[PDB]
Amino acid sequence: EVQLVESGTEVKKPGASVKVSCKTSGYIFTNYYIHWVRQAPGQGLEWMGIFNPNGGGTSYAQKFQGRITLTGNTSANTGYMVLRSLTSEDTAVYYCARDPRTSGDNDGFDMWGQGTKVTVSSASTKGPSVFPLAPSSSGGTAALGCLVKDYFPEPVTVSWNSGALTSGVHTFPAVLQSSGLYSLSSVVTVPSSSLGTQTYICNVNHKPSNTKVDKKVEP
Amino acid sequence: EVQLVESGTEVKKPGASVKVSCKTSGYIFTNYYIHWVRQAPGQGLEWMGIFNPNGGGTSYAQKFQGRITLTGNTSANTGYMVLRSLTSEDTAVYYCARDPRTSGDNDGFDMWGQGTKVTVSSASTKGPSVFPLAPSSKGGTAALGCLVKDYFPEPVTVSWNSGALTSGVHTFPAVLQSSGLYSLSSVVTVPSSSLGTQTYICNVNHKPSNTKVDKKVEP
Amino acid sequence: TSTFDRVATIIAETADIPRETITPESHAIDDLGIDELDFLDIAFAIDKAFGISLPLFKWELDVYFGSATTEQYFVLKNLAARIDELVAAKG
Amino acid sequence: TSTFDRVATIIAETADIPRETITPESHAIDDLGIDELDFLDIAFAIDKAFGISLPLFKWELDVYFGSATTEQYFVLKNLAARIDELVAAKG
Amino acid sequence: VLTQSPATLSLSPGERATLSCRASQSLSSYNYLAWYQQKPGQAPRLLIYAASKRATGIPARFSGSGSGTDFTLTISSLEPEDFAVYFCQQRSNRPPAWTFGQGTKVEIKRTVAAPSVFIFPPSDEQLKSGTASVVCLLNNFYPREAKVQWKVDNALQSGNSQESVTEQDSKDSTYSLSSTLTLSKADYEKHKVYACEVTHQGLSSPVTKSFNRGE
Amino acid sequence: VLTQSPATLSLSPGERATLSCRASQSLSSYNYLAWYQQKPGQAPRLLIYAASKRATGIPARFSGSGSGTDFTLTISSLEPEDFAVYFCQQRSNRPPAWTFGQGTKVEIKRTVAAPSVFIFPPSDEQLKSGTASVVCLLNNFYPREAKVQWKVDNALQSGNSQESVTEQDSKDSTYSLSSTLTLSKADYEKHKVYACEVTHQGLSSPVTKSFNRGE
Ligand SMILES: *[C@@H]1O[C@H](CO)[C@@H](O[C@@H]2O[C@H](CO)[C@@H](O[C@@H]3O[C@H](CO[C@H]4O[C@H](CO)[C@@H](O)[C@H](O)[C@@H]4O)[C@@H](O)[C@H](O[C@H]4O[C@H](CO)[C@@H](O)[C@H](O)[C@@H]4O)[C@@H]3O)[C@H](O)[C@H]2NC(C)=O)[C@H](O)[C@H]1NC(C)=O
Ligand SMILES: *[C@@H]1O[C@H](CO)[C@@H](O[C@@H]2O[C@H](CO)[C@@H](O[C@@H]3O[C@H](CO)[C@@H](O)[C@H](O[C@H]4O[C@H](CO)[C@@H](O)[C@H](O)[C@@H]4O)[C@@H]3O)[C@H](O)[C@H]2NC(C)=O)[C@H](O)[C@H]1NC(C)=O
Repeated sequence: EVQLVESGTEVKKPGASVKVSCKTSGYIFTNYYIHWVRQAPGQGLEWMGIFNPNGGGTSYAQKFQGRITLTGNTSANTGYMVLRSLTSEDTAVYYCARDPRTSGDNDGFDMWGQGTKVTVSSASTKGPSVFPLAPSSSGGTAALGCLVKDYFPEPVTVSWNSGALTSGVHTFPAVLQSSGLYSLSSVVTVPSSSLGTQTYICNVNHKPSNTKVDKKVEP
Repeated sequence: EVQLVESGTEVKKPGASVKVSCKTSGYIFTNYYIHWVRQAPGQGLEWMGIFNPNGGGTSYAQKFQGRITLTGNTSANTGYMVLRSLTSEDTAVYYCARDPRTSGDNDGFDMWGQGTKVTVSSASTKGPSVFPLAPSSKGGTAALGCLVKDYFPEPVTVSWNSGALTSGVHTFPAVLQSSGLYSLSSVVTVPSSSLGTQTYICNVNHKPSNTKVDKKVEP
Repeated sequence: TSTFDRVATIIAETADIPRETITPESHAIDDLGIDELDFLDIAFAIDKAFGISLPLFKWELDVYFGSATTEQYFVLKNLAARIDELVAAKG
Repeated sequence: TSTFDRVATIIAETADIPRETITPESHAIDDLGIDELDFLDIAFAIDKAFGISLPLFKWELDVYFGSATTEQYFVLKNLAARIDELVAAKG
Repeated sequence: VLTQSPATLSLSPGERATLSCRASQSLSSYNYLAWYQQKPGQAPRLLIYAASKRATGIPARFSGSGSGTDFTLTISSLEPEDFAVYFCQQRSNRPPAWTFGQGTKVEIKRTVAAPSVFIFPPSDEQLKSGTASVVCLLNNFYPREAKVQWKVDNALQSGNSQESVTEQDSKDSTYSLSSTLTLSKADYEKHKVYACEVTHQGLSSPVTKSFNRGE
Repeated sequence: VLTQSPATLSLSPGERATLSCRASQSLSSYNYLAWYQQKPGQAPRLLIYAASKRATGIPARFSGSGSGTDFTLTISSLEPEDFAVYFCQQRSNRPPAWTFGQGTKVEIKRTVAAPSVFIFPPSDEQLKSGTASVVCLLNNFYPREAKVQWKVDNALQSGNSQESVTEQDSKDSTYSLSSTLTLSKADYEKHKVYACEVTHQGLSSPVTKSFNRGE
């Protein structure tokens, strides 16, 4: 299998420089260009530049000229990207992809890496606070939930009743609050008459802080 | 006589991986593909991937790409399927099936295994509570039964009067409740005139949990 | 008679192909310009003439996995061999 | 058969220039009175006569980075060689 | 995509069965389709391949036809063992892929039978647990379609009932249905009249069975 | 620049899908266009290059067409795995540069479903910490377009709300949305009526759900 694998330190201070590595395998390194493409959360793909392992030539998108350097080490089958003067707007998933230098078959970005995150933040690691969204009870259906507030970095995971509760669960994407910390909610709908027969607990994990909280949600 | 036999651990935790063996006999293993097909409860057939013992090649359905690995051991006449990152939506019966590689005769999935169950659940093994459905006080035909509640995993068996009562018995399919446990009822209609002369006892067995319960159902 | 010459006659009778441009080293698709549907009518006629069913899909699938070459099925000299094996398999 | 002489015949058929000024050492641009759109029509004719696709974008990219010279793709004796390589790669 | 119509066929034993499977897009030049039969608790069994070829050992009463987008399985005369679910299947290459239709259930047609309805209060034994399960039974009815509503002190309930149905009975080919209303003991004690109302085409109007908690 | 239309296509399995991509200028760069498919959490995948050439291992139901300024990606009959986001891409020399379109989402069409709306006051737990989060839930609706408006004592709130949305449920293909209103504890204790007003085409008019702090 042809493979490209991105790597790098995720959390970077504003104003700092990040270096991402693209380790490739399964194909002749000097027969393909390396492209760099990034995707901010919720946004589309944005091309950043092209690197040529044969001679080391480059071409960068206008938006990044002056801030970006693409290099490579052909003996290591690895391309590199340095993005300088980072801001919040550089928080994205960063991809490398290959493009044939000397062939007309699959003449496009035919193989890509899995992508690696760069999060430009002044925040420190912080475990979430977990608050109940109590059922104040939809035709014999009640809604309850848990608000997982103020954590860094991503991700948190949520299960209900240690996973036994699956139907009707909606765990929303995290949002970035103006404070620089993330927050998300997880909700579930149940038969209203089950509120007096059944315990409802949200199990919240935040591995960067080793946080594992079980919060019961009571009527 | 040609046959295929699936086997594997049924009860798996969410996020775990399951490995299913398909042991075949009665035919030349290398002359046939091995397909994997699954059937979620009450749903249709879903093709997962094809394994080719002649060289070990595979093609996976796009839905499972990255999550599934198909292998085989020719000298053992056995195929294997690994499915990773399980969720409740992977609870299904998993089939393996043969399909001739070299012939337009019987050109289809012409032999299948008996199927083997995978239940993706965090629940602990628990025997059922058994409650009478008593025949009402208010001639004719009377209905009575037993409610078999809150057990895991499937199945329970129900008999009546230790097999002496079979006519009129209806044992309903099990329902996975929102709590993670299963429930069902078994009912039977008898003449009203028999309520004072014939006793009625449901015999409820749950092999996974060391439980046998005989519940007399009084008028 | 040779199985190849039976096949060449069938191909000349079915499609717009002169019999003397059909050679044993010819690839049925790439060398003689036979479309999909013309080849199906040819397969049908081969199937009737020899009492077999060419497993065209399964041969394509075999080639996809690399378990077989396109030449071992559709170069006509080899297609004759495949037909003879299919005739023996039904025996 | 000379691939160059094949190419030169195509150029002479398309551009309003005499066959005798079309030499193996001539640059298709720069030396023959041929602009970008004329060359695209020549490329299309080359693509059809030989059953190939001149990779004009990727060739120009290669020259841009200096990993290739203009002469190796667009001086006619070298273009003939690139064409033979494309035809051989088509196998 | 394969679409099977209708999803359920109701026929008497001995009748001719015609099952349809249509492809969203024409099935190549191959026109390959396979048909599979499945009974409850059993693995699928190949009936037809290549649209029209019976698999070895399949009775001659099964035949298949079709091309392009339109295909049919025909059972010339239904034997009791033929009431089952039937799936159609197509295949493709580059990449290899197999897809199924969602199946057609061939069901045993019989005369209309109205359900016998019974309502069960929760046992005192369960009420100690703090849970009250109220059960309404619809016994031996045909056809399958039936509506069950719960009324608690004449108020219509929603969202707190679940229903299960048996397969067709081996002897009389009827259906049986349970609807189970689950409540807290506390909520069970805040009301008195529990009523199950059943609509079925065998009945001239919906029928209600009820009890008073504690009677 | 590339422009993709529409932003969202809502279609059912089996239907033909036609996606458009328009360039800023007629594509001088050899009428080249590439199409990519991307699923959540996954890398993009090459479908089409050179406007019309399918990449290796891409099913034949994907086809590309067009030239100059206007291109299309056609999915002749949608399979379930085809519901995803699709991007087009152009390239040029002088200098080397590549650009992507903004993407078209192919989603699963279904019937209009109005949201179930629920409002949640801030927990007493959180209030001890000095902040108040009020949450409004819009459960299981279709289509995705929905408007949430917050009022505090009938005063319209602006700038202190954030929302996020689930992807289409794998079972009923609906969306769910949560909106969170952020207030100071002091602000929260100083007002009484908290209301979330939801506009959606499944409703005859916007629906309001509210609570009074301290009941
Ligand atoms: C691009 O990527 C390539 C590939 O990774 C890098 O190439 C490697 O570079 C390192 C560092 O320069 C090389 O390491 C050196 O290798 C020498 C050869 O090692 C073998 O042979 C000796 C005997 O000949 C054996 O003893 C040994 O076990 C090996 O089998 C070593 O002799 C060197 O050791 C000396 O230097 C190091 C410090 O680097 C000291 O720690 C030692 O004590 C000793 O003084 C050294 O280990 C490595 O060989 C290269 N690998 C390959 C595959 O080429 C490039 O550096 C990189 N380029 C850029 C610009 O990033
Ligand atoms: C696929 O399935 C086949 C068949 O089931 C399976 O083949 C078996 O493999 C085992 C392990 O390699 C073989 O066991 C060996 O047998 C020889 C002959 O007696 C012994 O000398 C070996 O002993 C050495 O290794 C042992 C550990 O394996 C040590 O304990 C010992 O001290 C020796 O160092 C060893 O027991 C077995 O003979 C075959 N059986 C057959 C029928 O071929 C194969 O391994 C499977 N492959 C995969 C990839 O799953």
